[PDB]
Amino acid sequence: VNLKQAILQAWKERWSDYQWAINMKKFFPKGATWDILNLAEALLEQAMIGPSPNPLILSYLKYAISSQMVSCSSVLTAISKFDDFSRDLCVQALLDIMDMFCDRLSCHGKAEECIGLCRAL
Amino acid sequence: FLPLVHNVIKCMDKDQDLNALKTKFQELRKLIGTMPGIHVSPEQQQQQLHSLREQVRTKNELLQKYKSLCMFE
Amino acid sequence: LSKMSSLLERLHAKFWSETIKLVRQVMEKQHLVSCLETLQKALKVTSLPAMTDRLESIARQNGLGSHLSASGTECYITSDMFYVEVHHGENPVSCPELVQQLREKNFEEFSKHLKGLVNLYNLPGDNKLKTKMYLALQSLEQDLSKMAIMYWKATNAAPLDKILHGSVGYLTPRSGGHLMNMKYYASPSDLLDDKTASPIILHEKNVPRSLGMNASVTIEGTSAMYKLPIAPLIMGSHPADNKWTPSFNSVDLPACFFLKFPQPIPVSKAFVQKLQNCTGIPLFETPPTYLPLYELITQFELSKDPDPLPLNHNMRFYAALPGQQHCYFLNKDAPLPDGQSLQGTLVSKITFQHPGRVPLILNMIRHQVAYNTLIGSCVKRTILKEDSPGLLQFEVCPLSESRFSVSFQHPVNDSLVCVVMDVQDSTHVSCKLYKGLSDALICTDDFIAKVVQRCMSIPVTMRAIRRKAETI
Amino acid sequence: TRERLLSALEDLEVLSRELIEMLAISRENQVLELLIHRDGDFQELMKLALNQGKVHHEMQALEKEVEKRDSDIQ
Repeated sequence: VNLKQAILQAWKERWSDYQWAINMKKFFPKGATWDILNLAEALLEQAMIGPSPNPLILSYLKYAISSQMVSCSSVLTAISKFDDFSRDLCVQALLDIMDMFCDRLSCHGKAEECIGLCRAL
Repeated sequence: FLPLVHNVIKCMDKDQDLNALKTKFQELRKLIGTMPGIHVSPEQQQQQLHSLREQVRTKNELLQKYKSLCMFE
Repeated sequence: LSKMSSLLERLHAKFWSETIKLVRQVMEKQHLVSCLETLQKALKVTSLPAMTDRLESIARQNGLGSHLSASGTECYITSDMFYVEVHHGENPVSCPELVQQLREKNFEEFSKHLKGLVNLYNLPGDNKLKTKMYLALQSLEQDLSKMAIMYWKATNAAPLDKILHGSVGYLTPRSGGHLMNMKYYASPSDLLDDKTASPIILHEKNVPRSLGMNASVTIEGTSAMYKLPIAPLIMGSHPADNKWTPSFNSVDLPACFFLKFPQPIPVSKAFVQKLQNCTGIPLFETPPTYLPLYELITQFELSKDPDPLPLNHNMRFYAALPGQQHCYFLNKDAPLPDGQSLQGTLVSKITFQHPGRVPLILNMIRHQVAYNTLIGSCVKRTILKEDSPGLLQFEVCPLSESRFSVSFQHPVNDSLVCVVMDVQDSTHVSCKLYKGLSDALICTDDFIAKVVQRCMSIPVTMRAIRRKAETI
Repeated sequence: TRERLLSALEDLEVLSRELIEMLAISRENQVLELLIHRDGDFQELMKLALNQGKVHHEMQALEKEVEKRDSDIQ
């Protein structure tokens, strides 16, 4: 549960958002379970956002898509019922992030889980 | 004094014996100031006036107390 | 360093009883250097011939042919400057507009407005436009004021929705020492007490530019040769409430409506688009300063109280709150859906035109200024950092034009709290919001929205939401 | 006082006259100081007159009190 207030406090101050990774690794056991990573923030941070793109925080997602768990991000942005919300603005940012995401290629999962990644696709 | 003569000169030379009358008025003012008597600053004068007021108050209090204690026959 | 050369050696070399021969024997012989002779009003008491002599001296220095029958009374040779306090142009006027202001002890509004209006009536015209066109424009710039006064009198409901807000009508007499007036500002905040209008004497259903804040509009120009009327025509009473501006006729009037914009409030492209379709081209021909509009405008507005010490806020707006401290941001340098940053209009170009299709040219500007004020309210003089408690920073995100929004992690719930604050009307802003299917109920009803609207302050509204909606 | 105040007033008048003569024969801070000194000299003269009146009144009161005290003492 601490992860939500943690990323809140992260946003609460104007961090460099790349040094943010240091605080993230510190606040967590650094390898306990990355299934509670940035994957869910994109949802919850946008939850109260609604009719707003919520900028200055997507930078975290940008600095994360370099090397993170792309599978969880993929499945959660797929299951995200955002077009139902019909904001017509946030969906644009979703297109932008998916551009940098899928244009070149996906990444390896070093296990059969990567196959499920394809499923999310 | 200063402003009167200044305004007179300004209104006269903007485009007879004014200086003589000004000097006469200044000499009269100096004579009146010296005739007053108070040469030193008014600080010591006010100090002496306060001392005299205190002395007068003491004298009035003594004269009042003198008419109170009347126990003779 | 010393003053021993004033009364010690000057009186002996001032070249007595026989030393007054300097009026006929030694007489064989200023603007800002020798003010001794110029400042005659200071060496002596303010009298009638003193100022009359100073004005004549200044006129002879600058150059102005003028005289009178004798010394003691002299008018001003102009279009309508002829006025005695306490026909070659206009008629003999004896209104109080030039006698009331200088009744008993006026000594300020006598050498500024006159010289200003004199310098205003200057152009390349030689006896064809310096006097003819100037007087023509001065006469024409009265029908609009008369119509505004008639409309204000007709709008006999309240001097809050028609005088200040809604439309124009907070005007004053436009003659000589006073130009046209209007309630450009829309200050919804009162003084250090209740908003008691009519301070001691003010009751004329006019509301001049003295009680609070109001602009000063005039009609002058030098190269604005625009097609418009040359005389005041529309002055008759309308059928029921009001009427339009019927002209005719129309000539190349070489003037404009350059008002006196006090603060360079930033405007939107919509204002320039509307102005470029009212009298030909826009009201300004220069490089548009497309810098951060809200950022610079907030600083410009708050620069009144600021002292010579530098601010260096850098998008920091820490301030107080109903019972604690808090913070705030401005969402600056954030490219909205508009693409580029908000265009800035921090200038004093208030050169309007004749009263054509301008029924809402002020309402949009009023809403823009109100949004700017609501934004800058958070940062006026509050400087308090390292606040461990509270510090509820929020960023006003103006995504759409004149549509702001502020999201903050309200302590009421364990998540963020966003609220749409859009300026729908000129004084009735939109304070609705869109919640989510899975979110805590820290969002109040329309009651808190109306309370925030009545407050019209960002930090006050934030504190209210944090206190009224929480209630725990 | 009276003597020093009158002397200061005369000096200020001489200085102002010399300055006006120089300004008239030739073509901010000193004038302000001169006016302040003149106002101070006038206030001092008024205070000196008031103090002389009060001193005369106090002298009459002291003479009356001394006469009463001498009668009581006798």
